[PDB]
Amino acid sequence: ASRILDNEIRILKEDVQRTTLELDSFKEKIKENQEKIKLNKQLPYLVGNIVEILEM
Amino acid sequence: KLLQHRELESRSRKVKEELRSAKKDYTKTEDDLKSLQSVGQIIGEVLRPLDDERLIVKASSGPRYVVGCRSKVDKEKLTSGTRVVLDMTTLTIMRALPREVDPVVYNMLHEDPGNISYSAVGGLSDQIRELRESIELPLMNPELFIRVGIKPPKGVLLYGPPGTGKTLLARAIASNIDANFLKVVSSAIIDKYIGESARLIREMFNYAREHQPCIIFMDEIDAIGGRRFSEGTSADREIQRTLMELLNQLDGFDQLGKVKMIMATNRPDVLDPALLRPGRLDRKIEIPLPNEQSRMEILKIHGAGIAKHGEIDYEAVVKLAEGFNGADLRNICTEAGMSAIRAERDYVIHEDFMKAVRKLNEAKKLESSATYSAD
Amino acid sequence: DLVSDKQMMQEEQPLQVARCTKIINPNTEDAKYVINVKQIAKFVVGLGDKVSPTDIEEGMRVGVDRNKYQI
Amino acid sequence: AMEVDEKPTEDYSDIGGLEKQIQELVEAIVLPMTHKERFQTIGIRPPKGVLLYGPPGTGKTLMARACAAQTNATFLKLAGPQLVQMFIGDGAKLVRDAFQLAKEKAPCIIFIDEIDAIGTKRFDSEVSGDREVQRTMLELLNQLDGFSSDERIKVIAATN
Repeated sequence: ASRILDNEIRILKEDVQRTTLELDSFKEKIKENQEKIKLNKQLPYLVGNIVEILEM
Repeated sequence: KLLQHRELESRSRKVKEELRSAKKDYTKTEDDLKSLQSVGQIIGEVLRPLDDERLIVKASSGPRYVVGCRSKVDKEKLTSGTRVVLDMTTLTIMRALPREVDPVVYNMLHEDPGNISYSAVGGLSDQIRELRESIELPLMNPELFIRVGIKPPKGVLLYGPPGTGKTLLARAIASNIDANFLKVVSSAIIDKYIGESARLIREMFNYAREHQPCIIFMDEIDAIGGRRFSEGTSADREIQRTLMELLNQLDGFDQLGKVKMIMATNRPDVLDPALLRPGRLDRKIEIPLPNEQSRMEILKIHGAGIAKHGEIDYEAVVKLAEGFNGADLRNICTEAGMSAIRAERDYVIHEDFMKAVRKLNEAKKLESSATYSAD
Repeated sequence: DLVSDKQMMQEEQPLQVARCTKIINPNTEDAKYVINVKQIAKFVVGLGDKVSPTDIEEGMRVGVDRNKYQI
Repeated sequence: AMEVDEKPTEDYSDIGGLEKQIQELVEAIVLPMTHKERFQTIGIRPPKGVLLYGPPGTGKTLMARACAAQTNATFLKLAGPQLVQMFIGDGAKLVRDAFQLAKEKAPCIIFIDEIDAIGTKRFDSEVSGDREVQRTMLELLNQLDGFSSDERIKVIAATN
């Protein structure tokens, strides 16, 4: 058992990176939600028809 | 040994996937963060440019100001009357778009999925050939008519007693392009708005000019046509104006070439004197009640999905079917099942049709019996 | 006489016009009421804090907050 | 408002002396409405359109109220003259919305009582003639069957 240590170190580094990625995603979701809901506070809106959808 | 690396990689792969999924989910929402930060642009129709940069266009709202365009929008590409977006907050030209689409136009454009085949149509084989020569023969080789010395047919209206089923003729004729056809009931095109009644017609002729090969058929044409208005109603003024606008757009200082319109009406006597003129109504092809052979052909067409016994003598019924209307044969075929539905007789006997014909002949006793008058 | 400094400042400053309009119908899964004006415009609006959710009659004449555009 | 939600309670026996009419009509609406496979096997388009005429009180409201409580669907109640308006063609829109709301619940029946209001025979005159009423009649005809019709519901009409 010689190469087992390198694999264990790599697995630990991957787990540490995954924890940080999960934390970053949790932190980023709050910013997106604060704006999405802030816009959702605008129930007062307009009701109209649909004309066309071009390719631009 | 390397067997230990495979076990450890199973955690690194999960760690990477758990980060990639979270990043994709966060980016999905963050996209809307910048997407919902813009503002729309008002759309107007240009009148004319006054200076090399000064142009006058009326927006979709009303009173029109004069504004400029972006310094790279190919000013010459801004047609005199073009439809483009303005700097809604600034009211300046930003980008141009094709002509309008009149969502009612789409609504009446791709709302007919009928796939009628000429085999289904019957009783008007000579009428089928005439109508073909009426509309599709022109698009086939109008040079033939030119060499003849006359212009191709302008527009043909279908004359037929009520319940004749002319509408089926148009539904089948829709089997020549299936994308180059136009069918408007000529009664939903009316509105109580200020002037949109003429707007529908304008959009019709515009969308027609847009695609060269296409036909416009307008059933219930007897409604908007009418005879005239004696100052009776406050819509007859607007209704008569709509009728005249269609008359004008027909052959008014402009020919709608590569496209002809076929209309149908049960009452050719309440038709305005103008619509019957050679410029508006080209030729009148009248669809009469089915003949004995026509009635038999119609019965056979409708007699497709009948579980019966090999004794169905349609000849006796056909001789019995006197003065029946075109839809009447389908009604008899349907009532055949209803009689068969009674007693739960799975097969259909020749007696079921013999009783359905008798029931139909007695039901229509309350009719009017006034076919038509082509004057 | 009542509306001189307080009552006028109470009959006027306290209340709002709250123009009246017509309702079409609410949308399920939420309050999701629809605002519609006969001569002004239609719009997605909501009722006020001083109304009940059992009385959300579809097609009902009512006034909305002149600013909040809420019935 | 054309959505029947009060469940008009009427019994078939509570209909006086019209058992023949009940048998003739129910099988023309109820049977296609409760046993589709029966018509699907033999093969026929389900009968569409039921028009009842007769004396002033020969009984049409009774048959309609019985049919309403009979079928397990939603019946559409429309008054003959009810579908009109001073606006140009507003009746056409009111009838199109009626047909759409009826399509809302595929299992449903729409009854146009006093069909004589819109069923008035067309006339030939310049001044007047109820052009709007004829337009509403034509809109009903178009929505009924023909170009882009539907076979999902049955309409029971009552004319005097």
